[PDB]
Amino acid sequence: LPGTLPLASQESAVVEDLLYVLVGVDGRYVSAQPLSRTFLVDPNLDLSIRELVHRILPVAASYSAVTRFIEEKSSFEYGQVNHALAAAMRTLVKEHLILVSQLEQLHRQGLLSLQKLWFYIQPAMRTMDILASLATSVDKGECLGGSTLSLLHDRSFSYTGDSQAQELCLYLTKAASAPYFEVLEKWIYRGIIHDPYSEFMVEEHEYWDQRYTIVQQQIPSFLQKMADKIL
Amino acid sequence: ITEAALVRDILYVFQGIDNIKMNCYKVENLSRSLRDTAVRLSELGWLHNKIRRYTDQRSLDRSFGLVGQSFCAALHQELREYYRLLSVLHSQLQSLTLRRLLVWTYDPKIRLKTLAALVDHCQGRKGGELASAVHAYTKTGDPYMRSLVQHILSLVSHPVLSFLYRWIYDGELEDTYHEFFVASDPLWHDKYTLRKSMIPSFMTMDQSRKVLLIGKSINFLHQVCHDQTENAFQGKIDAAYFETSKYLLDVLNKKYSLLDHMQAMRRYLL
Repeated sequence: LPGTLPLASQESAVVEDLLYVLVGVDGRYVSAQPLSRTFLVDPNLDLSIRELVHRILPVAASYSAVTRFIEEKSSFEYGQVNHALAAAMRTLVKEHLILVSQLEQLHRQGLLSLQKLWFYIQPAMRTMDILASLATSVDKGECLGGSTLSLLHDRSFSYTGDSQAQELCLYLTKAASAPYFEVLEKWIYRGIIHDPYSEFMVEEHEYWDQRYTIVQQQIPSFLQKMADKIL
Repeated sequence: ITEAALVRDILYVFQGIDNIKMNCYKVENLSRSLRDTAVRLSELGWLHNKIRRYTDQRSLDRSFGLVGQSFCAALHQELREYYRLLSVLHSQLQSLTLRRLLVWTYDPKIRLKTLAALVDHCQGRKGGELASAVHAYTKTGDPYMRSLVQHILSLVSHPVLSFLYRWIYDGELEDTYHEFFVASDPLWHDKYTLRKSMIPSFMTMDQSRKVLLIGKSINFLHQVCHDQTENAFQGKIDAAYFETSKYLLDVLNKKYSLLDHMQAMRRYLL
C-alpha cells in the first residue's frame, strides 16, 4: 500500500523492487505483463516517481528480449554462426548480472537512492540497446550462415564514430565469424568442405562447371571482392 | 509549504520530471522570496529538455548520417556528467538550501546554455554541413566556451576525417548517405563533382580541390591504367600529392605515363 506510505521512504522501496525488475524476476510493485515487453507500475504512486521509473524500464524490456534470443538461437537448426553470435552475446548478459549484484550489495547500506540508480545504469542502458537491435535485425530477415555475417559488418560500419558502440559490434563480429572462418581454412589449404548445415558460400554436388557452385546469398559482403578466387 | 519541500521538487525539475509543474516552470501558498528563486532554478531544467529532445528525436530516424551520430553521441558524454552532479546534490538533501543551490549550479547554467543553443543553430544540417556549423561556434573568444565547443568539434570531425583518409590513400569512397563533398556518378571529365554544400568550414576552397584530385588520381590509376599498389594536416595533403601524381606519370610514360601519351599523341595523331 504505497499510497498510505510516506514519500521519502517509499522511494527506497521502489529502488529495491526496481533492481529485481532489471534481473527480470517479477517484482512486488513493478510487475510485468504477458507479451516489446510492457510493464505496469501502480495506479496510486507519486507523479514525480513513475515518470522517473518509466525511464529506467527500457533496460528491462531490452533485456527480456535478449535473454529470449539466447535461450532460442542456440538450437541446432540454425548453423555454426547463429550459435557463436548467441554465445558471445551471453558473456555480456553475465556482465550485466554482476552490475546488478554490486547494486544489491551497495543498497543494503542505504547508499542507493533512486536518483543514484538513474546514473549507474547509463552504460548498461546503452549496451542492452545494441544487443536488442541485432536480435531484432537477425530475425526480421531470416539470416543464417553468411547473411548473418554481412549484417554484423554493416551494423559495425554505421557506428564509425561512436567508439562506445563500435568496440562492441566489433566484439560480436570478431566472435561470430570464427566458425565460418574455420571451414574456410579447410577450403583453402585443402579441398574438403564439411559445412554440415547448408551455410558456406561454396556447396558441392554429385563436367566440372557443375560440381562446385558459388552460392549468392551466403557471401559475407566483405569477401565480395574475392568471391571468385575462393572457389 | 516548507523550504525543504521545494528543494525536493527542484532536484527533479532539473531533469524534466515535475508543486513545480510545466514554457516557464510555473510554480503554484508560499512567500514571494521563494517563488522567484524557484522560477530561475526550475527554468534550468526546461533547458535540459530542449537538449534532450534533439538527442532523442534524431536518435530515432536512420537517415541522419554518420556525422549526425558522432554529434548526437557526443551530446551524451556531456550529459552523463550532468547526471553525476544530480547524483551528488541528491545525497545531501537528506543540508543544502535554495541560496546554496545558486552557487552549486551556477556553472552548469552555462554549459546547459551553449549546448541548448548549439542544437538550434544546426537543425537541418546533416553530413559535413553539420561539422561546419558546429565550427562556427569557435569564433567566440570566451575561454570557457571556446574550450568546450572546440572539443565537440574534435568528435564531430572524426567521421569527416575518416572519409578523407579513405578517399586519399585508397580512393574508395563509400557513403550511402551523401555526406562527403566528393559525389560520384554511376574517367576524368565526369563521375567526380566538388559538392559546394558539404565542404567543412575548416578546409579552404583550394584544399578541397587537392583531395578531389588525389582521389581521382588513384581511382583512375586502378581501373583504366590497370595497375594496383592545423599545419601537419596541410602537409599531409601535399605529401599525398607530390607522390601520387609523380607516380601517375611514371606509369603513363613507361607502360604507355600521362606524359608519354602526350608525346606519342603528337607523333601519330599530329
